[PDB]
Amino acid sequence: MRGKIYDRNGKVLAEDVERYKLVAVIDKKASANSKKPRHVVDKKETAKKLSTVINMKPEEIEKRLSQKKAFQIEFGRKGTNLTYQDKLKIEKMNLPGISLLPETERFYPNGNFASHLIGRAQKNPDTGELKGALGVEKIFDSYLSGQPKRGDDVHLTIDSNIQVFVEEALDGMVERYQPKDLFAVVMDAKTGEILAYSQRPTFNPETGKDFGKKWANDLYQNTYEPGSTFKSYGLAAAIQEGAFDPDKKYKSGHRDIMGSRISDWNRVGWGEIPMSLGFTYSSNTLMMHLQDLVGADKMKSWYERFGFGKSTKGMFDGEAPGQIGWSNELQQKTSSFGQSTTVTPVQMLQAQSAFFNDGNMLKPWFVNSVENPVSKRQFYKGQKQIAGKPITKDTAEKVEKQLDLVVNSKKSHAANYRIDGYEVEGKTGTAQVAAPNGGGYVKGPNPYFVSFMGDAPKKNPKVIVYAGMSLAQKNDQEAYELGVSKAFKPIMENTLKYLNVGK
Ligand SMILES: *C(=O)[C@@H](NC(=O)Cc1ccccc1)[C@@H]1N[C@@H](C(=O)O)C(C)(C)S1
Repeated sequence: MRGKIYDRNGKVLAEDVERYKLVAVIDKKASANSKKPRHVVDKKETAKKLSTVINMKPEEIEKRLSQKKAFQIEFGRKGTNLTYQDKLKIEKMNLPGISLLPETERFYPNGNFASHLIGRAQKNPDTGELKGALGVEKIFDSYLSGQPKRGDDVHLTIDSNIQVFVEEALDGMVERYQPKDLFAVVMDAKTGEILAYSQRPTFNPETGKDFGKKWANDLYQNTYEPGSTFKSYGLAAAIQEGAFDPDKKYKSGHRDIMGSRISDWNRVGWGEIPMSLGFTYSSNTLMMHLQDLVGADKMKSWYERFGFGKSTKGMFDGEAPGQIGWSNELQQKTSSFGQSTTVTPVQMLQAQSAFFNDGNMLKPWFVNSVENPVSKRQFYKGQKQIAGKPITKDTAEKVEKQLDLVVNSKKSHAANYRIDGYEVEGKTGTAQVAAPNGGGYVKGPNPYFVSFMGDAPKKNPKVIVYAGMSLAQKNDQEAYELGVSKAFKPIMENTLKYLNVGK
């Protein structure tokens, strides 16, 4: 009996269950008595009396009850997975030929729910043996797999209440923007526990609908050009190095890099503005400037020290390292605002954690334990671990003040992320998406990966929410303008209420 998969609070995300399959013996070959038949005689009337319990298709049933030289028949999917009452109901009616075989099915109480984390187990029909095909099911299969030995349970950090907030919000963003890719992740700011994680498009582990359309888990196995969320790590390196003074002025506008003209987003700039306002506006010239002040060799190192270009070493299979793009000054200067370099969303959460743990990066984790439920032996137990301390408490407190302004500055271009009654901070991102098949960047009206790396309450946050949407195929203009504010706001507002945060 395959092990359970539980959430933070012992609520069930996957379990084995006893269901029943319907079998009808149609062929008259059980004729040792016409008075005591063991096959289906009146087809019309046998068909009608189980319509009362099954899908109620008396014609489709009577149709299927008519085949060629087959003793037994099944009724595909609507005649598998039937309750223990559905058995006793059909057994009371004493129909001849009709029996119900027991079947052990894998059952996901919440259906489409953390589907790409939890994964799916598939049944060998010959043995009823279940094998994990993706996610926790696949990773921890040997632990979950079971004279009759009962398999070990896997406990996640996922909180079913928060996971719901995330599932509703991403459901809305698909109706509004129908994007090619989309994800949101809630993490405990102070522990690095994944409290909630979802992505679209995804599958239903229960029904199996859409399974194997996308193998890739967004949090761990998919890489992105992060965009301007990645500026927080460059700003931290610059604050530590001395390059960044919020009140010093810099020449905004553009820079000429290996002959190409990389410019601020409004193209003109704002002339000489303070570096604080530079960041608040998301000036690429500020970041290319700070890179010149600090040094190309010193900045590759600073990115490496924030955990980039190498795997977080988490519990997920085939975790992507990504890569720091640093082969020519065009790659380095574009890396400063999160193009060329590829990240995993989990790398970004590891990095971002440093601003709230006095400079200590938290290794993010979702598996809480693997225990036998009889013996109570923990074969594995996860905990808060430090992944690096790339910056000082001071650097961190100052990166925080900039993230506060990005949202709450009177000249903010990101007030769409404010939440009535809770103070929020973070950094926005709009980024070009590499074309799957070489061909530089995806073309179109606004062919962007919009993203936000927020946290609340500000300075001493309970949670970090990192949502990202890639290539909205509808309201693509509103996508560019609002990014992921329509997912961030509800996810964050409901998660703070549920953790009883004041206001
Ligand atoms: C960071 O990713 C920056 N993005 C770019 O410079 C690329 C870009 C994409 C669309 C339009 C113009 C430029 C800055 N990040 C976003 C943001 O802060 O939301 C901006 C569009 C302001 S530029």
